Amino acid sequence: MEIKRFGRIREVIPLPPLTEIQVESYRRALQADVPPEKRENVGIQAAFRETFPIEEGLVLDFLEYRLGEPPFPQDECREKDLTYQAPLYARLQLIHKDTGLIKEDEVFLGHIPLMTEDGSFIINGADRVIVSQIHRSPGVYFTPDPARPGRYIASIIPLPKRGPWIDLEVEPNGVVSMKVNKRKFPLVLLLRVLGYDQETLARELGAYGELVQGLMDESVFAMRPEEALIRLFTLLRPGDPPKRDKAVAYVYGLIADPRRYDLGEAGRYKAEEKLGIRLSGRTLARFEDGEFKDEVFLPTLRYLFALTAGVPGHEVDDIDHLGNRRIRTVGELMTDQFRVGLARLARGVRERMLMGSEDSLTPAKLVNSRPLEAAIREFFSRSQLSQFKDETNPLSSLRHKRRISALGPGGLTRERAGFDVRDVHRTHYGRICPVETPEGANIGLITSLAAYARVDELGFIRTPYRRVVGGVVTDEVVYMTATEEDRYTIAQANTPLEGNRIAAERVVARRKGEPVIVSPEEVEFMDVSPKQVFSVNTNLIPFLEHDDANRALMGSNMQTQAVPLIRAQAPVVMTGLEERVVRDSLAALYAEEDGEVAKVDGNRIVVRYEDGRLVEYPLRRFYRSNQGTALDQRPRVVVGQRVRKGDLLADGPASENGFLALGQNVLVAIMPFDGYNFEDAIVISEELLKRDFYTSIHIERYEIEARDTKLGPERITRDIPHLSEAALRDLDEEGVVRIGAEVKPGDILVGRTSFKGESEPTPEERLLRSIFGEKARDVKDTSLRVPPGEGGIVVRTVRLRRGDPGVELKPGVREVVRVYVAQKRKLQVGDKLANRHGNKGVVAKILPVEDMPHLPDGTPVDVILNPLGVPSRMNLGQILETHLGLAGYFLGQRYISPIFDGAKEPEIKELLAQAFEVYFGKRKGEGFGVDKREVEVLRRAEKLGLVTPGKTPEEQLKELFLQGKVVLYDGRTGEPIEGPIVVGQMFIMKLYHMVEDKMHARSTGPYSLITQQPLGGKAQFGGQRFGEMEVWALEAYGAAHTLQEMLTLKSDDIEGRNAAYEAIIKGEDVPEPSVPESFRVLVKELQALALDVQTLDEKDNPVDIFEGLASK
Amino acid sequence: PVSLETYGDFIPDEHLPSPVDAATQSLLSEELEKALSKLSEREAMVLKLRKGLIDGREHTLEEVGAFFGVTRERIRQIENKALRKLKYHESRTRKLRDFLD
Amino acid sequence: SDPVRQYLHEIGQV
Amino acid sequence: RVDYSGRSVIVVGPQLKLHQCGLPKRMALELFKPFLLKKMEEKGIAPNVKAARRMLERQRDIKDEVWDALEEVIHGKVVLLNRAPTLHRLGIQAFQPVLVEGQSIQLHPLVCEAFNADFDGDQMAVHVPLSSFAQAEARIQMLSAHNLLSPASGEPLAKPSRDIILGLYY
Amino acid sequence: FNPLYVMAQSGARGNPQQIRQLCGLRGLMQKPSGETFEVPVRSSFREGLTVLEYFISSHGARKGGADTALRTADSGYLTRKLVDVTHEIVVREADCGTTNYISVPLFQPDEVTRSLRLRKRADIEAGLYGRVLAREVEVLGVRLEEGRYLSMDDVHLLIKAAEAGEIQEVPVRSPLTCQTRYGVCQKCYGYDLSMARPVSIGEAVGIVAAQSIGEPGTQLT
Amino acid sequence: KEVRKVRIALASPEKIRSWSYGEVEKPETINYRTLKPERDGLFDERIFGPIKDYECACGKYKRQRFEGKVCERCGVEVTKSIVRRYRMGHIELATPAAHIWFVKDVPSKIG
Amino acid sequence: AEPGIDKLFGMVDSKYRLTVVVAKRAQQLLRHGFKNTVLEPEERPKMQTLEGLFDDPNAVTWAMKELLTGRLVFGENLVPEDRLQKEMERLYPV
Amino acid sequence: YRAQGVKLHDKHIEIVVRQMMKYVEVTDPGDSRLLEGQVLEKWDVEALNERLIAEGKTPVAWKPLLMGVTKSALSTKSWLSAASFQNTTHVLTEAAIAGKKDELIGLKENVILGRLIPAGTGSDFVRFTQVVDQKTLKAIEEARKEA
DNA sequence: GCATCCGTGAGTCGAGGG
DNA sequence: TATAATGGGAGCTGTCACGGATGC
RNA sequence: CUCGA
Ligand SMILES: [Mg+2]
Ligand SMILES: [Zn+2]
Ligand SMILES: [Zn+2]
Repeated sequence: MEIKRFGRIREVIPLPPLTEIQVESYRRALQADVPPEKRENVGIQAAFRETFPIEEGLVLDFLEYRLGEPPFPQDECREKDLTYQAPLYARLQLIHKDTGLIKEDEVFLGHIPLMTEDGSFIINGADRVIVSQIHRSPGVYFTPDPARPGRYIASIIPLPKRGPWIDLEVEPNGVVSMKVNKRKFPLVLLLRVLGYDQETLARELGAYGELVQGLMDESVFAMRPEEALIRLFTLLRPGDPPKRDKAVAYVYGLIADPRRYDLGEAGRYKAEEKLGIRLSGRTLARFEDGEFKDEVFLPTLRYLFALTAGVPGHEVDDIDHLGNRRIRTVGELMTDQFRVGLARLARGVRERMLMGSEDSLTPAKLVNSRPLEAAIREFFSRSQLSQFKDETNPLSSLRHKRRISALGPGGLTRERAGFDVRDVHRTHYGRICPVETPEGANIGLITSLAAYARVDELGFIRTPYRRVVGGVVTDEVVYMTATEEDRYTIAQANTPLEGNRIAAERVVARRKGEPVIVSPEEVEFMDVSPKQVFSVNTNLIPFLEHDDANRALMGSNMQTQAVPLIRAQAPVVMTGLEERVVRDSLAALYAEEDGEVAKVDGNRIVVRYEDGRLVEYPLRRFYRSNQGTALDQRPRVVVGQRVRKGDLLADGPASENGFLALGQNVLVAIMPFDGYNFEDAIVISEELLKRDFYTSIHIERYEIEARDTKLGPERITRDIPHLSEAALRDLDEEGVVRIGAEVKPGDILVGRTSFKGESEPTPEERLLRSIFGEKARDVKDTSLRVPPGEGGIVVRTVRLRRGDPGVELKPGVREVVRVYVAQKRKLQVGDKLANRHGNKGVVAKILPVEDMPHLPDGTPVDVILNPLGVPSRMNLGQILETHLGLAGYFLGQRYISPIFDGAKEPEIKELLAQAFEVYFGKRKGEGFGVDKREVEVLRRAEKLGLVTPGKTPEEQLKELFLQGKVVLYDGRTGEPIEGPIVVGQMFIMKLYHMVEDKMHARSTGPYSLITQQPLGGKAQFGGQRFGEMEVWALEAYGAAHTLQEMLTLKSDDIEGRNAAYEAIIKGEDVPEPSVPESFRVLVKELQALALDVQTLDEKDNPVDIFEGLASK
Repeated sequence: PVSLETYGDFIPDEHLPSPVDAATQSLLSEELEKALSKLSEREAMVLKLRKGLIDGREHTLEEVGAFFGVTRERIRQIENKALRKLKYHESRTRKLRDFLD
Repeated sequence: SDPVRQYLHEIGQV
Repeated sequence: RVDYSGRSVIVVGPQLKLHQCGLPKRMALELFKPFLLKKMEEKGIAPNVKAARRMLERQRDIKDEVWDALEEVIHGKVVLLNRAPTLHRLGIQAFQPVLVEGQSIQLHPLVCEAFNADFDGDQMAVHVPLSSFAQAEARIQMLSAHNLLSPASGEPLAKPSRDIILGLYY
Repeated sequence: FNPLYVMAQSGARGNPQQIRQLCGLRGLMQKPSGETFEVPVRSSFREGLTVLEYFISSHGARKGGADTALRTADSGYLTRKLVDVTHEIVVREADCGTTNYISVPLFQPDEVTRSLRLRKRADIEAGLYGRVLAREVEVLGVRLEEGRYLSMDDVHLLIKAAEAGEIQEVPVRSPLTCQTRYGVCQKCYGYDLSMARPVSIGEAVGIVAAQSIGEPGTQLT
Repeated sequence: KEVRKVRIALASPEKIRSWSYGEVEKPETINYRTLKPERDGLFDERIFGPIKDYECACGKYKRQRFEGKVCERCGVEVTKSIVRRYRMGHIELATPAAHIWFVKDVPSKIG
Repeated sequence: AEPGIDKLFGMVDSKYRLTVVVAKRAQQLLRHGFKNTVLEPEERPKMQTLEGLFDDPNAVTWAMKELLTGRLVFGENLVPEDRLQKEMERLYPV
Repeated sequence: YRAQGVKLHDKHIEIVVRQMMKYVEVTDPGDSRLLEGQVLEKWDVEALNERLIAEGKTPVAWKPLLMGVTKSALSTKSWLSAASFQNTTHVLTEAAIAGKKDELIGLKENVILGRLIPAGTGSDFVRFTQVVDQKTLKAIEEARKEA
């Protein structure tokens, strides 16, 4: 169908690769395509450079490294639950200083995980994502003292775990102090150690009135740098002997040592820019020619004394400013844990050099790869910023890789984060999306990168702008930092332009984020697009300008919760970004070059290019993702089809013809229906389930292990004690469920038999054994069955046996069986539906087609939405989506309406007019006039002022259609609704939250080991937790026996719950509850604290609640 | 070994009997007495002593024989006829079949 | 405060 | 954490009386399971308790006669509906359950205010009072229809709101 | 009969401020520092907001959500405090037999401090309705006996007599003056506000009081 | 009887020894190969009671007919295994040690 | 709402005393197999089954209806607890 | 609350405020064993004062003492209620030293032990109530009459 | 009398996931 | 069972308010 | 920790 696009804004540049923040960072760190001699000092290369050489053989030195090919491909790794990684080899040489002997060898350091093409990782078979982190950029900062107005604090901040923060404060007594590891000492003392003299400090710092007299201490200048160094050492190290060489080593490490103290590369530039100096190294000082040489200390103290005195040119700093905040990408976060793991290997090296023979040693003997593997293995497994990938739809994956977290290791702890870190800073513009962010406690901590935004080599985020010279807007695009941007005046993207020249004599612009109205002469730069202000998901919301930010947040966040539907359709009204997202997410298959398609198959597509070469593209089909949604590729092309470069081949999951499809386009009628849509609830037509709208495929993986025990080995077998053929019907010879069989709750997936525990038959068992004359079997039924409320058709079986080629399991494990059970989920009652505007609700009712409100021509509506949802939420976008969707219904055309530049009301009115001629005009040609019911509604409309009195019925119906309203007939009556109802097409998605997964119930079941209270969780078949606030509820009602029930019979009372279940099944009332077991645990846990807890009667005589069991 | 606090909330208690099993053993002990009441006070007692439903342990044919006073040959066929009369009462009523698992 | 340092000091007495 | 409890997504029934709530069959079968076994023995649906339990273990082994038995079980009895957080005592209320097809719990519109529960995907937990005492406490004191007013104010807590008010005003 | 207007008036959905944004100007907005932007959005959601106008607004929206987030944590803490302090309080008896009471004022000093004016209706009902008179009250030729539970109409009557200058304050049995040990009595507490009748002995008012105070804790801005 | 009161107080070493069913001498848990309680260890059945209901360690007395009877060979009492959640052990220190609660809780109760 | 619940709250000096009375009576009926009921055959609460009307299995339902008739006596220390138990077991065997 | 449009009865607040005034400080021992500066409940000091006055002794001079809910909760007589709240270590130590006995007066105490809360259907007021039909009531009345 | 270091708190329920 | 060697390494910190011991 | 309310 034809697609009409609106807006006058022409994007000069397209969107940058969206996954580049992941891919480019990890490529920058690895440098695997770079020859070892051409590698820079950045990345894992740096880690070798910092760690080596290792002295005190004697010297073990680093040469170069390399990365071998992965032992298993990506798909095979997910299968065997291995990690996709490359082997790391490093060439080292052992050098004895005295002997001169040189032994060189290439050592194996273990494997380093590799990032996939799309920007994610595979760890132990599970796809994971490394979330970028945001923190305070290293450098020198100055902030106003909260306690002392007019006085300021100098803060020198290095990288995380790169060494301590340092504070320079002017004390109430006038002296200038320094804070290191929470220690207050006069800065003058350290200055002497740097070699400074009163002669130098007076000329330099004397220009600032009476700040220099707090720096003057005669006792400090009365001693040489060697004496003051030992003086400082005693202050910072109580109890440690003040040895001269141990004093130098501490200060050197604390200050001059690059191997320990390191400012960021950005931290260096930030210090240079702020202090107006140049840093030789990345440290605060240097050890040169036997002494210490100052770098950052003097210019910092100079800047503080100038700011305090009021000397112009010195201002405080905004720590929330995006120029002072940077981003730690996947490459930097991995490097640090690689840097730590390397230093741990170094500690093993120096320890190895002290032991063993001093003559014969090889780099292979010294190097233990274990501490390096562990540090990496932990970072891709147990790290906070390493998260389980969200695969639910292709947009979920793209957004997850574009996330920014202020939390995590080295970042802000929760109790630390206030309003300031959470707030949207004026510098977030074009960089961090103001819309997308979690609801609740996570707000402002987790954000999303802007569409056009870019993270530079220094870690800061840059946004594009257009060069404007003399009122002429060029195509030159300049990515600026938050600091660079503040220097100019930047006009808005919608600024009127005739050709390349500014049309308006008054334009809207920003100066340091502050909006201002200026002339074309005063305009230095111009926004590229309105798209640069918002994230990817927020840019998928049409008519965003008509939606309140709070609901747009939800509409944005809920698109990633969208479940791919078998029938899924692209939105009738789009933002135009639907194509790029599909491409960058690598969901769809595309044509590499020009050529002709040789073959088209469900599993396969073969293409012959202009080169003449035959390229076979295998198609991913019904693969289970992380969240359990089905990921499959459907070929969009036919045999012999001529295709160009970049042309669609196969449609990925949640995609239609190369466009992003998160849901269905349905015809909605906005009106209350019988309290069924009451409070955000939704009423849907049964016609949706008939044509299979909102139906998705879901897969659930089941696993079981046979292991060797001391009672004998467990085994997968078709022989299960005490089971009929009916139970074993779909099981194969080996005891595994066949492919294509329908499984229901209680059915057996994989049969397994384990030897019974050592068993003393009770008298009831021995007598029952002799009655039926049957010997008790050795094994018992351990078989893996289907968990209650689950089921489907088994599409796959995977079996790994010990003693078989390519198969080695964990110790003790014989064989591991994996059963993949898929399902086809129809939309039902309790499933959650939502639109792109933030409107969301569960379906409360499904009406048969004849009960649905319908059009005059007989066409019933799909979804009935409650109009009460609109006014309080203030999102009008769905209303405009519906109006324009109405026209698209009868015009058979979709629309591209970009954010903030799109179809205005009159433009939609023009389309609705054309829609009316097709809708109504068809009727008058079919030989039908106006219905009686239509006139009754028109009479009502005249009273409503929706139509102008006196016009013909047709002219008034058109006036209603232009308002997007139509005459609606109740299906139950046939009588019309007393007024015209807004009806049109809307794009609605099915969210991942479904009633099938969320329903749970328990009578009795498993209990925790100690507490003896029901387990938590659905998978464990546990009970619902009744908390403190719920106990208060029963208390406030005053129901004691309902409360005493929850505290005893239903949870922890072992005598009570056993007696209760037996009472009910016998048809007897439940017995009086006894003492809860968790209280006895409390008593005993208190006894371990040497506290005597005595339960006493009214006579103060102890009462044993353990019934003589614990008393000798 | 690994720490419980790493995770202990995901671990079931396999030792103590669930109310289902507790009631199952209780309904078994009652149904057995319903079957043994259809026998004589002796042949029901011999079966209880032979399988140890009284003092908890299973006596030999000499001890049950000496308790009742009869020869070991006699007390063994009293056990048999009590077991045979239980087999006939079981095939008719079919009450104890469900407990055989 | 630090048990190790306190021990190393008592060792430095002899 | 307690036994005889379950949870699911809530959906508004219009048709429920103020004292009623839709309770899914599959949940009620599990929640009332010890009672259901007893009723099954009182009828010819099963020889004994253990035979009846094994009958319900497999879904395909569940026939039509057991539901009609379950209806007799829950007659006159009430469950407890609760939504977190519970700010005040009305965060838990007593309802006479009505078996429904589907996996969703049905909630009466007028008590939504007291629960502060909307239809946007809120879930609620079910609790079943066992003893004749706990059923007497629930029915008399904790019944939704038995508390019409707020203990904090004394103004009506359950009152027309949203669509009901819009319809009356029209 | 305009749909937005109807829902606003009826009390079904929306308030004047929310309706204004759909029709009139969006209004003034806040800088992240709490300062207010000199330039308000002149747009309405009907008309649509520019990309700059949208961005200016997100400062407040973010501040608002983050405020609510950090607020609910502090409200929940307060609620738990109130419960733990008031939990042992339950009505243990019909009457403690105290001669002590509190005087509920119907008049509050004006901010001009010119004179005394009548308190708002809602405020008087809050400290009057459902409480027991500790002394005989004769107003407007009506006798309200000592020991009487004041109904809603009994309160509106007392308001009328106040407007007539007959009664400036109402003696009332209060938990402040209640002498009952380990809790309160029936007379001092007054009505059970749920049943609009005298409180049933054995009712725990402590938890009820704590919950009542805590509940709209997330509502306080 | 019915409990009307709960009292908490200080436990004397003699009181502590009275609760104790034995001293745990060895810092051992279970035998590595047999996965059974080590003698005089933390899990020892001689002290804290039997693992299996009414059954000793060696298996000499397997039935309820022996109750309160302490086996001669393995020294394990024959009784319900539920007592393993109940019976206290004790450790006798060579030198007295202060209870940290009465030290670091300010102001110190010992101080 | 429970039928005549307004009247029941008038019979008692506390809303909770009503519950204790209703609950205890519901236990007396269950234990004695509803032989002690003060309800006439036409006053019997009925449950509609697949077949037809049958007695209401709910003991609490009956208790509330019995209480409405005023044929039950409630209060404290009317009869010794143990003596009250066996006088019912004599009249209505369990 | 009024500012936010929340209708709330004054008496609810009065319950809490009452618990804030629950304690007093001694300005002089008089004839008692009490100490100057010692803090105790207003109930127990007046109960001692009426005993000393009845004994003709000198009553204890005390001061009204206001404390916030958090402190009032930890200052409660029941140690089970206090330790279940916060500062468990500080609470348990002083409770163990004094050999304190909990009478289980409040709700929280009984909730822990799993006993019947002294409120509503579990209140001693209504919990001893008996139910008897006239047929049974007259059956016992004749047994009493014959004896 | 009054600054300062230490210890103690900082919402509920339910999924998933390592 | 015997060259002789004799003082550790770890360390990123963006909140608030309370009582209370600690010091000038 | 990430989500749902
Ligand atoms: Mg909700
Ligand atoms: Zn009183
Ligand atoms: Zn033994």
